[PDB]
Amino acid sequence: NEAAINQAIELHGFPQRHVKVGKEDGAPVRDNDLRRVRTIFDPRTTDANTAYFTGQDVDVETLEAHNFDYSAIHEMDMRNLTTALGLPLEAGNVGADGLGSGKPAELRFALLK
Amino acid sequence: ASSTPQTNVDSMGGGDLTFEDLRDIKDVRDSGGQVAQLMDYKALLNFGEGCEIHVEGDDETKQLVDGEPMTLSEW
Repeated sequence: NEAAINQAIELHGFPQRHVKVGKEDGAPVRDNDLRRVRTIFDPRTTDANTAYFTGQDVDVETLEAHNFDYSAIHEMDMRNLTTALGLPLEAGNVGADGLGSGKPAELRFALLK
Repeated sequence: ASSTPQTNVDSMGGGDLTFEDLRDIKDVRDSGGQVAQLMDYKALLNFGEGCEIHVEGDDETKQLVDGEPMTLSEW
């Protein structure tokens, strides 16, 4: 699950640029044509305040960062692992509601002792 | 009254549990994970603080066990 989160953050945690070239039902664009467009929109040579001037038949689309709760998956994994190894959840740098105080806290720390 | 139970006790000869059922308990226990840890916590709550032996009138029991005085609690 840890490896899955890491791979998912790389693919889906960051937005990605999608440049779409040509008119819909228009003239087809070939690979050699896209190489010149790639040179113009290269994220390597782009700076934060670059501006783009185009005709109507260039679309600068974005693959958004797609939301998933990797924090919740980590908490679940850490809960499973800590409870399996018999440690309290707090040993795994993970908190939990209601369990941090009072007779709930007394019981879990008594169980550990 | 009487010196033997005169009420009957609801089992002989069968049709209560097999060696296969006994080994299922073993499998749950050795399989680890959350179920095993919870039932280990149950054992620790019931039995984990250890014990003390009390004999009433312990001082009266004073006897030489093997050339040394002991009470029954000491023994």
